[PDB]
Amino acid sequence: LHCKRAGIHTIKPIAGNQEVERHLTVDNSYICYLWYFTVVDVYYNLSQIVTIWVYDPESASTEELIWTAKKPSLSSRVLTKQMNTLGQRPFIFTVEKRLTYHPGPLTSEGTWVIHLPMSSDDIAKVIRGNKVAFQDCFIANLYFMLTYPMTIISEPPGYEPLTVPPGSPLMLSWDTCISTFALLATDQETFQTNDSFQTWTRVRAPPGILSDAQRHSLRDVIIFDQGTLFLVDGTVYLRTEDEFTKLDESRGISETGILGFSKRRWCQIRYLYKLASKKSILIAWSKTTVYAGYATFRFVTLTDTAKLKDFLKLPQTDTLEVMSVEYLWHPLEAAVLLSHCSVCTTNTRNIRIVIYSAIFQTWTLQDFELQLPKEAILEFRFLYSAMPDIIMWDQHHVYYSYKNFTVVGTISTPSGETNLSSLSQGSKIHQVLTDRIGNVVVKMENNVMFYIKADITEAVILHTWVNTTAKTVVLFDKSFEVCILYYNENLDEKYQLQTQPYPLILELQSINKDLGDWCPYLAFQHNIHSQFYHMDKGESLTIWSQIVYPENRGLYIVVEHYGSSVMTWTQNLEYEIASGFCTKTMITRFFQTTNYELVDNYYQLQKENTGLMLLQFRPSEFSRTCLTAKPVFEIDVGCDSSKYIMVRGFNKSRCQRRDFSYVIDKELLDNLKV
Amino acid sequence: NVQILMEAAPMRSTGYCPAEAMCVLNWYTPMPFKNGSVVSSVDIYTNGI
Amino acid sequence: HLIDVPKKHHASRTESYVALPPLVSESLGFHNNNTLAVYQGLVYYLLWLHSKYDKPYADPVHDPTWRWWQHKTKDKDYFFYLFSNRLAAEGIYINMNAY
Amino acid sequence: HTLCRVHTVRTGKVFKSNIQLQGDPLFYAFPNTFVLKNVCKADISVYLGQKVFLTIDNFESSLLPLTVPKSLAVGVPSITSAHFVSGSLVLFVISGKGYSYDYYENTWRKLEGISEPVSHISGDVCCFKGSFCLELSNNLFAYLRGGQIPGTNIYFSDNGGFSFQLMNTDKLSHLTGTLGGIFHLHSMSQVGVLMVENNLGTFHYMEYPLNHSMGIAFSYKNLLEVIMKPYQRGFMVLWNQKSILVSSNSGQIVEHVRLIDQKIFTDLDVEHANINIYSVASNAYELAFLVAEDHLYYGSQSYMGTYVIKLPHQPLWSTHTSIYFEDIGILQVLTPVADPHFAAYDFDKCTVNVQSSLMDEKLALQPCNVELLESTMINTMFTIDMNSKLKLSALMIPRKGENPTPLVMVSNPHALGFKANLNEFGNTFDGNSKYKLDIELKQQHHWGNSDFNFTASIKRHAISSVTVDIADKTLSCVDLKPLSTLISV
Amino acid sequence: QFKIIPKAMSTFPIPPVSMVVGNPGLVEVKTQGVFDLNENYYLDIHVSGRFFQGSTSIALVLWEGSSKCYAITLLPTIKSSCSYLRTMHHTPGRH
Amino acid sequence: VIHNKGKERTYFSCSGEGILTGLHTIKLFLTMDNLKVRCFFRNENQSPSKEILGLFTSGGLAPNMIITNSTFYGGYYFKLTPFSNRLEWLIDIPRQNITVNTDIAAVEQWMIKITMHEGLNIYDTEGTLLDLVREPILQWNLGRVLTEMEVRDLYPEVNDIKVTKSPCANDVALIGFMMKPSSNGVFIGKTISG
Amino acid sequence: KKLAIAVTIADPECLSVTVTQDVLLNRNAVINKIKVIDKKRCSEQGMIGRNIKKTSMMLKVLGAPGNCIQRTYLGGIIQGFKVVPIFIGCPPGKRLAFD
Ligand SMILES: *[C@@H]1O[C@H](CO)[C@@H](O[C@@H]2O[C@H](CO)[C@@H](O[C@@H]3O[C@H](CO[C@@H]4O[C@H](CO)[C@@H](O)[C@H](O[C@@H]5O[C@H](CO)[C@@H](O)[C@H](O)[C@@H]5O)[C@@H]4O)[C@@H](O)[C@H](O[C@@H]4O[C@H](CO)[C@@H](O)[C@H](O)[C@@H]4O[C@@H]4O[C@H](CO)[C@@H](O)[C@H](O)[C@@H]4O)[C@@H]3O)[C@H](O)[C@H]2NC(C)=O)[C@H](O)[C@H]1NC(C)=O
Ligand SMILES: *[C@@H]1O[C@H](CO)[C@@H](O[C@@H]2O[C@H](CO)[C@@H](O[C@@H]3O[C@H](CO[C@@H]4O[C@H](CO[C@@H]5O[C@H](CO)[C@@H](O)[C@H](O)[C@@H]5O)[C@@H](O)[C@H](O[C@@H]5O[C@H](CO)[C@@H](O)[C@H](O)[C@@H]5O)[C@@H]4O)[C@@H](O)[C@H](O[C@@H]4O[C@H](CO)[C@@H](O)[C@H](O)[C@@H]4O)[C@@H]3O)[C@H](O)[C@H]2NC(C)=O)[C@H](O)[C@H]1NC(C)=O
Ligand SMILES: *[C@@H]1O[C@H](CO)[C@@H](O[C@@H]2O[C@H](CO)[C@@H](O[C@@H]3O[C@H](CO)[C@@H](O)[C@H](O)[C@@H]3O)[C@H](O)[C@H]2NC(C)=O)[C@H](O)[C@H]1NC(C)=O
Ligand SMILES: *[C@@H]1O[C@H](CO)[C@@H](O[C@@H]2O[C@H](CO)[C@@H](O[C@@H]3O[C@H](CO)[C@@H](O)[C@H](O)[C@@H]3O)[C@H](O)[C@H]2NC(C)=O)[C@H](O)[C@H]1NC(C)=O
Ligand SMILES: *[C@@H]1O[C@H](CO)[C@@H](O[C@@H]2O[C@H](CO)[C@@H](O[C@@H]3O[C@H](CO)[C@@H](O)[C@H](O)[C@@H]3O)[C@H](O)[C@H]2NC(C)=O)[C@H](O)[C@H]1NC(C)=O
Ligand SMILES: *[C@@H]1O[C@H](CO)[C@@H](O[C@@H]2O[C@H](CO)[C@@H](O)[C@H](O)[C@H]2NC(C)=O)[C@H](O)[C@H]1NC(C)=O
Ligand SMILES: *[C@@H]1O[C@H](CO)[C@@H](O)[C@H](O)[C@H]1NC(C)=O
Ligand SMILES: *[C@@H]1O[C@H](CO)[C@@H](O)[C@H](O)[C@H]1NC(C)=O
Repeated sequence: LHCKRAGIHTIKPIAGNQEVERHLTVDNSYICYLWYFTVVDVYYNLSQIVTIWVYDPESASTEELIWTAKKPSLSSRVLTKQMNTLGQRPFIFTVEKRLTYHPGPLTSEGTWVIHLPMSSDDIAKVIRGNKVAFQDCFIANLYFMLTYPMTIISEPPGYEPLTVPPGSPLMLSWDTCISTFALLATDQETFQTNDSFQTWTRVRAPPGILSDAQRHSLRDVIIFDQGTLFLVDGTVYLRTEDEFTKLDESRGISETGILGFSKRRWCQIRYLYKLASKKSILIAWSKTTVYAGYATFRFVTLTDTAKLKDFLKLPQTDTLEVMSVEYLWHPLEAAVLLSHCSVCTTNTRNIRIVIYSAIFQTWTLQDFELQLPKEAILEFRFLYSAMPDIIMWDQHHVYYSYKNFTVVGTISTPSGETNLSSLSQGSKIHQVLTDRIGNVVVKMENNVMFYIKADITEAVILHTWVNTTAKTVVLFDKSFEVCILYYNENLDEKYQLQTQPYPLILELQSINKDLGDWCPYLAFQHNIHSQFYHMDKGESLTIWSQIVYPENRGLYIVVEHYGSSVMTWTQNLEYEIASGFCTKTMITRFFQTTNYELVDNYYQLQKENTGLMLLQFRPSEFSRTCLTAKPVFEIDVGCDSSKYIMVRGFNKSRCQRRDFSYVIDKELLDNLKV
Repeated sequence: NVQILMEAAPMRSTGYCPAEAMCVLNWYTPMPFKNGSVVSSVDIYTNGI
Repeated sequence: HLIDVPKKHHASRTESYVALPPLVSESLGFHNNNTLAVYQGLVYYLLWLHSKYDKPYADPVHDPTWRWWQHKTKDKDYFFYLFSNRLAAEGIYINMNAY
Repeated sequence: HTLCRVHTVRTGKVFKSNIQLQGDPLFYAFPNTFVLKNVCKADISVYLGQKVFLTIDNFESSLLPLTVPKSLAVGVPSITSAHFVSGSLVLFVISGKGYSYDYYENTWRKLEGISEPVSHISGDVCCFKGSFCLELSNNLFAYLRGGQIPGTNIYFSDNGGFSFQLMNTDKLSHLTGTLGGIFHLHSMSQVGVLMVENNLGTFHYMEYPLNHSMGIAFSYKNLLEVIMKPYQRGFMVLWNQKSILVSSNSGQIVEHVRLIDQKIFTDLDVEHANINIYSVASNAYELAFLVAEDHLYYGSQSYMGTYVIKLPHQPLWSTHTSIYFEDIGILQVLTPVADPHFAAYDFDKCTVNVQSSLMDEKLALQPCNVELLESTMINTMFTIDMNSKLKLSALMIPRKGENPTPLVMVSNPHALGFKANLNEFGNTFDGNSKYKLDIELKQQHHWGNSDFNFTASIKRHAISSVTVDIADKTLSCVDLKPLSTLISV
Repeated sequence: QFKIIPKAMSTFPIPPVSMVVGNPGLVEVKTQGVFDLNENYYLDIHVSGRFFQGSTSIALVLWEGSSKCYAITLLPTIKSSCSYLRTMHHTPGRH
Repeated sequence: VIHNKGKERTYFSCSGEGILTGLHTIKLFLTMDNLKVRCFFRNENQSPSKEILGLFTSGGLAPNMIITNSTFYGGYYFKLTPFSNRLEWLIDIPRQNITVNTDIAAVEQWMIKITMHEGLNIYDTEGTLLDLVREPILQWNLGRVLTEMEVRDLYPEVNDIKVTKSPCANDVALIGFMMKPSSNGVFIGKTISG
Repeated sequence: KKLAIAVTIADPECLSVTVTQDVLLNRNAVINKIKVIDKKRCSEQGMIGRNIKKTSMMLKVLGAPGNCIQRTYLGGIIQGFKVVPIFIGCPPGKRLAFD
């Protein structure tokens, strides 16, 4: 299908049965072409070499569309040299720290070569260029990530496969910082991939370690760079490229008790690296005890249920249990779901949340008023927000807690059934995916998908896109777009795992065109270009933001803070009305105003006014059809332990010498040999 | 490259002139040329009145 | 709008001279043969001064016409007195800031 | 649907927590319900109704009722008038005796200066950082409304609210009638009294500028409640069960209120329209009142009278509600709901977005006639000494079609003279012309444009407020607030 | 100096003010006129005498302006005399 | 200062109480006594009011009167006075502040502009002021003055009308009657207020 | 996507062209600051006109030329597209002199 006139177009396949019609929105754009890069890693110099050219997605080769190319095609080469003649050059710009890298001249084949350090601290990068157009067409910037290459395991012959129980839905877990490195557990095999499942390598176990029945009861998996963790029948096993050693009491876990484990979900790499202290990378739970796994895979018990029973003033001899633990967006905090019986003898149980703070090593009890039956199992996740806002599900429903545990309830359809099994032919919830922008996708084992927006209660049932019997999963590509992965055995081993993208935004726009919702503001801009701000005694932070909205619907910019308040704000506001649009422009400044001169307990006051806090900016009222990403950042006060002083002309080891020894006497404040 | 800006001076044409003061009347200015060139652009406009 | 633009003459690197005609004390305001001849002579001398400023010795002041109007500008007011009251020359007032 | 969507706030009831109140509860002494808002510490507020709630937050969480700990014999615990002094202290008037309450601690203090039973405590609060108006917020008056002036005792204090000493009766010897209030009118640096000689009432001033003077008399059926606008511009609102009046001056002219309907205005008499007002909320520039037959009126109060319109219908009145201005252009209806299962009160809130609600086609209000009004004279306060002058500036962009007339006014024209120039420079990218207006201010005597009856002394200090406003601003110009500042000579 | 602000489409190349001088023989008039970004027009006029000798009128007319405008034609008068306020004084210094 | 910005209302009504004229404009006459003029703010209520005046004299705002000529500009300030007793604004100017000469010559009229503030001109109202002791034509007696009902019987004989101006100051025209030859007499009427 | 300003350099190894953007939504304004700098190559020391290298830069709004006509009195003008010639060498009108 081709067309040139813009707008919305209604397309429909007329067939024997009833097929729904779809509205596709097409708009004119002056951005047409794209960047393509290929990396190579050299470890002797600890560096990366990237090669970049320009390609057009309409007239490209087949390889350049699936990211498997090494040499530019004829169209890409000709386009690259034509845009080089007009004066276009790409440069790579690191995001966390603002350093730029420039290319050399164009080589014999169309290729710009840029050299780059290996960082592991600033892994987010953009690749950009000048404002040079070819024939009224631009090139779009490209966002990407790269770190040290991560090796996937190899397979020795004679090993045995590890499977999920028969008939159970296949599961997937990926790395928290760099995606396209994931492990998928199925009913017949376990796969691991260094890309988005283009090439894959199986994961197996040495003979004799586990029984055949045990090999078919894998409950959960988790994936790190060092190795993989399996939860086989309530026992945690560790698979590394060397051995398949089983965790026991010698490493701080119990046997045949473990119910689950979890890792971090948001890539807070910068604060974790700059912390200069190794913290936990995993948390496990066994229905009566939470454990906090550090690196090298050994851990001490975090908390038993008796201490929490003492904390919650409970009248003792009560059935108090744990069901899930998650790492929220605060980098040094955890949350745990607490199931409470209340003199039992019924099927109804209370669900509460207890928050554990590691900086202060304390516990807090929150506001939850949720009753649930015994049979329900719960899984909850934290959204991209400074404040704790959870999305929780129990394989028939989805409950929500928004705006600091005030807006708590059940997510419902516009009809109001509130049961997602009745709209999905009686199938249970299989997967829930959150993202940075704020959109959640709920997928059942029937392969039907619902959509939720954060801070929005109503759900939207999306149109059917995939079959009923297909064995699928949902994942993310190199960018943060959704992709559906089809798995089918009885094939030629080259098509057992096929990935196709899912255009979620277009389907949402079609649904909205059917419905008729709208975004109440025209625009919301800010200058928060980062996530981690650090500042010393004598500095302040200036944050700028602006809303442009229709004529007199009274809006404003809500600033929300979480953590320890150690600062002050001053906000200045400007209001303008022009051409039927109002504009509200706000500048806010963060500063500290304490004096340490001639005071007692200088170090105690210095410690009392240090730490981190979290801020988020958002518009006053918003709904769907708003593609704004809500800015969330953190400010820490304290020294980074990487800044110091040096006298000029001096250095550690530019001047080579040997050992010295000398005696000093009669001039100290008797005989010193040093 | 050189510019020169001038203002044209009125002058009466010598003829019969049946009337007393005014008759055929024109505006005159010198034509200056410098050594090293053969091409001159001459832009005429009004003084605003 | 094309705003914040550099100056035309400075960017294109052109020198510019101004030469206005000498005034007349005739009641109607017309010129004649001799007044136009004086205009031609003054414009010629201005261009000759421009072309003769290629001297390799630096003068204290720019604007080569400074060498022209230096020994005569000490008594400009007197000249005006002779022209306003019509007691001078052919009723021609040769200004000094006009060339 | 329209107006508000209700939302309940309740916390602290997650488990079986045993919390119980202790002592005799506090209740208001009038049928109406009020929300008194502290000026700069805007989070702290007091809801006075059938039960009294003192909140440190913006009426978030659940609040236990304020209670008297019975260590001191208050008798019947009825609050008649509350005030906020500078600090962490609030002043109540219970059973004719003044009391102070600290809400950061739990300390009650008995005010010992007052001897005769009083019924109202009045005073002004400045909230600019410094030590000048920290002293200005320490002069407090204590009086009994409805007493006979020859005979009754009026108290005053200058040390915040620690000790109350008696104020001499020689000043009010010639004044006859029943008093309806004595006020520290810091707008004109005066002390005003409100006299009720007959069914009409009037204001009498004390200090030498207009000493032994009077204002234009107004009707005084029954008693009245007087509300000061909190920016020392002199604006006053006087309201009771069956009337409402607005004083644009410092009490010199007290007039009625207009009402807008189908772009014609009519004077609004409460009694003749057969309505009863229940709650009144007052911002720096705005006014709003809720009428007991489920009605909400919103009005802009300024010079050249006030304009009050009727907002669209919504069932807000529930025997306990009270409006309070959460923010400029954001009204809030707050209703406490009891709970005996946990012995605590949770809250129901509507946030009314008045700017959007003033956009219906049924009302059809012509939009804002000024596009931009901006200055940097609102952040701080200014001082003038003798033989010195100061300059202020403001930038105004008007609408594409209309022709609005700016105006600068002074609270105290006896001790503050100004000259304002408005000149045009440049114009914006659309084509509208920017206007810059600069005001030069100095002492009124040095200008020379006043009689000896008007200048009123030069050896004493005074305070005044300078206001830049638009004379013919319409309604629905909610966010384009007029500029005002405090200038101390 | 005068400024002209347009309420509708203006004449961009052509200056919108046409000026005539009644007696060009006694008065020397030099005008400058420029346009602005929003097509506002700024013009300034310098007026001096010619020699020792009357009066004249200078007329600025908005030719494209309508006949319902309040002010279309501006007519300053220039007199080549001395004002009634032009005298000479001698301060004696004793006061 | 914009010429066609738009003036459509007359906010002020000022009178000198010496000679009454049409209320639609403000015409003032200067004699050997002081020019003493009382002015008030005209609104939807055309009568004077003690409320709007007290509203204006509480922000330090008093009217200003600008007298202008073909060669002269002068400003005169009303005094700020308590609103306790008055109803209208009042100002008296000695004659010597405007003109010091008292001879008979050709003197122009003056244009008067009343406003609430000078630089921040908000409520402008226009009018005229005429000198009476220096006007040449007003010193003479033209002829015998016809009373009423002596000009009403003149109406069926009139055939045409003529007017004059006295170029320097208008509003002092003479209106002359051209009549049928059945009647006899030179008939000229005089105006002082246009 | 909607309103873009694009540049184009001839011989881009001797000229650096950069564009800075600013956007105001209520006023409907987009300010574009275009800075052209020399890259210190592509000429040699000479005499006024002996070492002049002629380049250019083209500046266009995307989609503009041919469709946008500014209509004034006495005609209309094609807009949205400009070609600027640039002469890199040493400019005429510079001398050295004995102080
Ligand atoms: C528009 O409207 C304005 C309104 O003001 C009008 O302005 C007025 O124009 C008048 C011209 O007709 C001006 O009159 C001139 O006044 C001169 C003296 O001015 C003095 O100024 C002093 C400081 O301000 C002031 O103190 C003084 O006060 C007076 O002094 C008199 C003594 O001179 C005295 O009698 C008065 O009682 C009063 O105390 C003055 O105001 C005069 O010199 C001038 O010409 C004289 O005229 C008289 C009588 O005709 C004659 O006897 C005398 O000789 C002068 O004639 C000539 O004087 C010049 C010097 O100026 C000599 O060189 C000659 O040889 C002659 O002798 C005239 O009267 C008036 O001042 C001015 N008002 C203001 C406020 O500026 C405009 O003219 C109007 N415009 C139009 C177009 O109509
Ligand atoms: C419910 O919905 C599910 C979702 O679709 C259904 O799952 C489907 O099951 C089918 C069988 O059960 C699968 O069909 C098989 O597909 C194999 C794929 O082979 C390769 O296919 C790609 C692309 O496939 C199609 O291409 C067209 C082209 O326009 C697309 O438009 C279309 O959308 C679809 O994607 C081809 O491009 C390949 O050709 C070559 O690929 C090379 C890459 O390796 C490339 O380099 C080269 O240049 C060529 O392009 C392949 O053709 C077929 O091969 C299977 O056919 C069999 O193949 C074997 C081996 O070749 C033959 O020996 C044999 O005779 C037979 O031909 C088979 O058709 C289907 O893929 C799968 N859906 C998806 C999305 O994976 C489910 O079945 C549904 N359930 C019910 C009950 O209906
Ligand atoms: C870190 O070490 C690597 C080791 O490979 C360095 O890569 C090498 O860089 C040199 C220098 O450019 C390359 O040599 C020459 O490069 C030019 C580029 O124009 C090319 O034209 C020549 O033909 C020649 O190759 C060399 O090829 C390259 N190595 C490889 C394998 O490509 C890298 O430069 C080092 N980085 C830093 C910052 O020191
Ligand atoms: C988001 O919601 C949480 C949950 O209510 C808020 O935490 C609450 O914070 C207040 C103030 O810090 C705590 O009040 C405490 O009261 C005791 C006396 O009762 C006092 O001694 C303490 O000093 C403190 O003031 C309250 O306990 C706490 N709630 C819980 C469950 O811990 C939080 O403030 C909310 N966030 C925002 C931005 O409003
Ligand atoms: C082009 O360049 C030539 C050469 O400089 C200029 O011609 C020269 O002009 C000067 C003065 O106009 C002549 O000097 C005079 O020569 C006469 C005749 O001998 C003598 O009587 C004077 O005392 C004075 O020396 C000079 O001879 C003449 N050169 C030649 C070769 O004829 C010419 O003016 C330049 N063109 C323009 C348009 O300026
Ligand atoms: C304040 O003093 C002024 C003085 O000018 C009083 O003005 C009076 O005005 C009337 C009418 O113009 C005159 O008849 C009086 O003679 C003036 N009084 C004096 C003392 O000259 C003004 O009335 C006074 N105001 C008050 C309230 O006393
Ligand atoms: C009080 O007012 C009278 C006039 O009403 C005045 O004479 C007296 O001086 C004033 N006294 C004071 C103290 O202001
Ligand atoms: C008239 O002039 C005198 C002398 O300067 C001045 O005192 C007086 O105030 C003036 N009159 C007015 C009304 O300004």
